[PDB]
Amino acid sequence: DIATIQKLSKDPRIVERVVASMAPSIYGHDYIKRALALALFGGESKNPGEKHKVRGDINLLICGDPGTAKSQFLKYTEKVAPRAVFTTGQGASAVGLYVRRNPVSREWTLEAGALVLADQGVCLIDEFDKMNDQDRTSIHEAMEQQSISISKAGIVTSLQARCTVIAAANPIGGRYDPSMTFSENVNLSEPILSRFDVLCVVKDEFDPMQDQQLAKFVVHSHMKHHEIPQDLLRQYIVYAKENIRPKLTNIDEDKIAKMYAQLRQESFATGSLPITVRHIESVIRMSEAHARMHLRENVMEADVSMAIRMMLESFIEAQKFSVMKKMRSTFQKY
Amino acid sequence: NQQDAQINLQAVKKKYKEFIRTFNEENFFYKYRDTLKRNYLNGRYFLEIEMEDLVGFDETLADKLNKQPTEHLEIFEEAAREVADEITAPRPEHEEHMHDIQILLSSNANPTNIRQLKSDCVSKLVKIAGIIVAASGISAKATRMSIQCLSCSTVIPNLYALPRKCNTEQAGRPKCPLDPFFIMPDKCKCVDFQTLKLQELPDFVPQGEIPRHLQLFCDRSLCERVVPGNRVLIQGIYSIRKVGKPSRRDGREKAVVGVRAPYMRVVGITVDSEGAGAISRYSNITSDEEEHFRRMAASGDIYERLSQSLAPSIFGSRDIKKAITCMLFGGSRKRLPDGLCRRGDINVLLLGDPGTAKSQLLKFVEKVPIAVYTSGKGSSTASVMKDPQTRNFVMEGAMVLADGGVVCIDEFDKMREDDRVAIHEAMEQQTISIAKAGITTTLNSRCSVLAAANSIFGRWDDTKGEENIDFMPTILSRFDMIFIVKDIHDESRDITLAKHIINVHLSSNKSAPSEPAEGEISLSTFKKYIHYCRTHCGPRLSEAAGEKLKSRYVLMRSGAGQQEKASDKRLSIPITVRQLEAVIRISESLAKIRLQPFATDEHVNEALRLFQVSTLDAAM
DNA sequence: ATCGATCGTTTTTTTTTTTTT
DNA sequence: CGATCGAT
Ligand SMILES: Nc1ncnc2c1ncn2[C@@H]1O[C@H](COP(=O)(O)OP(=O)(O)OP(=O)(O)O)[C@@H](O)[C@H]1O
Ligand SMILES: Nc1ncnc2c1ncn2[C@@H]1O[C@H](COP(=O)(O)OP(=O)(O)OP(=O)(O)O)[C@@H](O)[C@H]1O
Repeated sequence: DIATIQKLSKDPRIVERVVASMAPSIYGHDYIKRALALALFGGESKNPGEKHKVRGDINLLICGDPGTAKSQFLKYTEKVAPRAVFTTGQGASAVGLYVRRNPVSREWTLEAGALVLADQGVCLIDEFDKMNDQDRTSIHEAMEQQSISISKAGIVTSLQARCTVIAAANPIGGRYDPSMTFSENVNLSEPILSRFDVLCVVKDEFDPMQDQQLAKFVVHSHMKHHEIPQDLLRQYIVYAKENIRPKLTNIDEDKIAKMYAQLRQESFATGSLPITVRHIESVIRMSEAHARMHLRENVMEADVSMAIRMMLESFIEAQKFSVMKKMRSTFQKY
Repeated sequence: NQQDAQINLQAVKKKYKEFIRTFNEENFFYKYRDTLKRNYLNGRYFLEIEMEDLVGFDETLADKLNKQPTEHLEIFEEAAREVADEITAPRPEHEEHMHDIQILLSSNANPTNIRQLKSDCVSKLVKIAGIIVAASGISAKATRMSIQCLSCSTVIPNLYALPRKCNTEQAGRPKCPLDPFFIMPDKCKCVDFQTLKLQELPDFVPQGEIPRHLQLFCDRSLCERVVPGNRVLIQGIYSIRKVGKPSRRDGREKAVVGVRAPYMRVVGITVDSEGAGAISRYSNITSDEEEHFRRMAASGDIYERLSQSLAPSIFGSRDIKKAITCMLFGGSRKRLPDGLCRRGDINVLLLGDPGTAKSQLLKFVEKVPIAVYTSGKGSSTASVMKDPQTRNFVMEGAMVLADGGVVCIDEFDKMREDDRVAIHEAMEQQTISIAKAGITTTLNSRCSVLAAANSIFGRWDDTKGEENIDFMPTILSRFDMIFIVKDIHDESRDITLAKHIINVHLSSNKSAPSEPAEGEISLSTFKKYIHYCRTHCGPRLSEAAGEKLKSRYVLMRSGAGQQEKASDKRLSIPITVRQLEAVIRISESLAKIRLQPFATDEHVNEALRLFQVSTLDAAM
């Protein structure tokens, strides 16, 4: 009962069976389900010669509603995924609990954060967006340079921060804006805007049929008194991000340039909120993520085109009532 | 002397003694006699050795050498002096007196890791590779001495018991018992002692943890050998200082059973060759190297080739990069008999839209002789501690670790101003001052600095006028070449960035077809090249350069003032003495590269066009 | 068993710098 | 100031 993997793990329908074990909580919301599903085990170091170490990292973000269930989405991640720590918004001043090393004070206890304390894993945030700007400063390298570097003690040593990042914040403006622009929805400074990722949002409008469907599901959920189990896929992802080490090959990597141009030409000063050369490479992260969801190690148009599917949906998500830019632009792509 | 095995004599008797007389190849080089004698001639008192010569000689010693090296490696010393003192005789008349010597060891076996230096790996020879932090001063140690009580040079195996009987007993029956020992250091000796240090690697279980480290030891010639912040290859040995298991349990509530302490002593440190792993202070470089150097300096196609050395995976920013390396060489510390030590090293600014590879670039400028990187929230008040042994107030004082190196930082914007001012100042006079506790030691050190930043409001500030910095213009003062970073659009630029990095980002791509580019090679070479070229040439101007540069700065200030008047309000950067005082250092960097001492103004029209970027940046 | 001559015996301090919220 | 240790 160990080939539990390879009695099943190679079917074509298993693109979506992973979604059924994210959080068995929500009727809707396939998108973030799939996004966290891929990003829980995706990753590649691909250290080229002496330059740098690229990423075992991503920052998916959902800036939704103050009270749509978001903070519950996070916990099953921890209850399956191998590492963590719990932290909520309003952490330290981002310094952390800068010591000088003496046998006075009996060693003047020592640490610098928690990405120092949990690398190549997770450690949790909730309800961030109403926190000290003096932390939104501080965490703003470890995400991408994946490197720490300190001073201001008896020492200037340095240490490794290879991680990813939880998101869990809260919007401003009451609940959530219309399709009117996003930079107006929550106001974070210019040199933080740099990185960005899996852009989803719990925008709400009322359907009574769906209200009936899910509410049946809810009361059914409240009616349990006394495809995948959590019994297994835990180990699938241990295996998947530990042992197999995927790749890429030239198949269609020029198409990426036309779509980046589709950003820059359809989006200049309307929506295109400095989404530089990190999210593009996050394209690759999705593709490599997909093939490790397959234990493939290479791929054809499939995985990359799935990345294009999801991104095409999202960037239509976060526009104006004029909401169909890449939609009209990609019926030919689609 | 139990002549059965492990004997005191057999080794020294002939074996080690004759190994070297016997060590032979024609060409009549291949001994260690020549090296020994010619070392002696210049006061060296050592020589270098392998550990896989025994395979060249035998099959027994080495698997006995590893076991009790502490003895074998002094039998080596004795054999060394007796086999060399025969040659100290030109005839019997010019050994005025013999002398003591130190042996070395080396190999290419394999480096280990600190996580395994364990109870099995003890009293045993080894190899590792770590990095250096700091280590002590130079205290003392010796080997033997006499005492008036007995008048015998007190001979020891270990590097203390002092028994009862008097030995000034020839006093009649009125003897002097109870240990009356008068140490006679007229009759003692003296060797060195330095306590080297060792941190572990940056990839070998620091991951879910922190890195540990280790402290060290030396005797005679490996002081003045290692400056800290360096990458070592090592052969040492893992041994203790104290001893005991039974219920004499230590201290007050210490030592459940038997815990004694670690350390290592060195038997044959060497260094690293990460390209040029260890090329920082000494010179084992050879005439071929220097020919190579000067003949590339002779090459008049070296600078533009060097514009393409940091960006083999990066596109663009070439006018930006015509002086990103000129920072490294430094100009001239043209000091004068009065105070005016006009500013030696060089400093740079850069700031603009993210997504433009500032972090990786500064990581690389660290990569390519000596440097460090933190950024904000925190290298270096300077540090006045208080010694937990004896409680004295010593000064660790860490721009000291750029005492000729350079510095790079971003995150000047994102750290508060309680700690900017000592460093606001250092980089105009290079003298770290101190006045805090009972000490007035105006320290100093020649560091430069690289300054990246982040403007809040991005290119909005850069479109219209004065929101350039958020903090002050007095550090708009100290820097010469200052660079916007924008990401202005163009689809050609877009696609070209697209494939340019993907062809990078694909399959760990460019191993074979990378270096086949022209001459853009070996940052190792640049470590060596830099540590050379700065260490010799002390140029300064030619006459024809001075007038045109002078008139150019004149017109610079006139144009700044006219933009002040062409807007009826101050539209300028302050036309400082610092601007010329720095462009002089840009000329100096150029002449440092090509090694021609006297530099002409065509050499520096390049400088003119590069700081013109700063001029036309703060033009608005 | 008793006495005496043998052996070996040591402890005293208060305060300043940078750091974090 | 204490215990060891030797002989008487
Ligand atoms: N599909 C669902 N299944 C179960 N519970 C749901 C679902 N949708 C919404 N909820 C409920 O909505 C509530 C949302 O509150 P929660 O504890 O998630 O704080 P939050 O929504 O993260 O708010 P904030 O982050 O603004 O503090 C939860 O109690 C959750 O049970
Ligand atoms: N023009 C480019 N060509 C190739 N690679 C690039 C380019 N621009 C960025 N990259 C890659 O994108 C990443 C940029 O991250 P980096 O830490 O430089 O951000 P940054 O530009 O410093 O932004 P900030 O200054 O706000 O931190 C790097 O890993 C770099 O390799």
